[PDB]
Amino acid sequence: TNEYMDMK
Amino acid sequence: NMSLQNAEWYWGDISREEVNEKLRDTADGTFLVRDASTKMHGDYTLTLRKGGNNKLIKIFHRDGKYGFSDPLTFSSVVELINHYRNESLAQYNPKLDVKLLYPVSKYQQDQVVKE
Repeated sequence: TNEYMDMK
Repeated sequence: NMSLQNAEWYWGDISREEVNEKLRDTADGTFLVRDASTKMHGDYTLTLRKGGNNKLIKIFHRDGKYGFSDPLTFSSVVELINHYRNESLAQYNPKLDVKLLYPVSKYQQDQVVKE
């Protein structure tokens, strides 16, 4: 799967 | 310092679907950078392999600076990537205790043999 990471 | 466009791991304008295929069955720490799907929330998308899945990370460019979040303190995408080859991404997100280990290179071409 692809997951967009919260980098904040 | 080298330009983004010649960086082996920069693939420019390829799709999220193409990256999936490039990262299929790869080891943790395998990565490449492409242009963002859309335009209004980050210029580039770093995709890395972790736990058999793909982690997508926006790279921002504002006011002559680059980074993953404010404050942006890197001078180029190359400098940012190079920094995290030897430094874990954990300081941004607990799920990313991993380094940028193995670039998917656009120069690394394998030859299918014809008899």
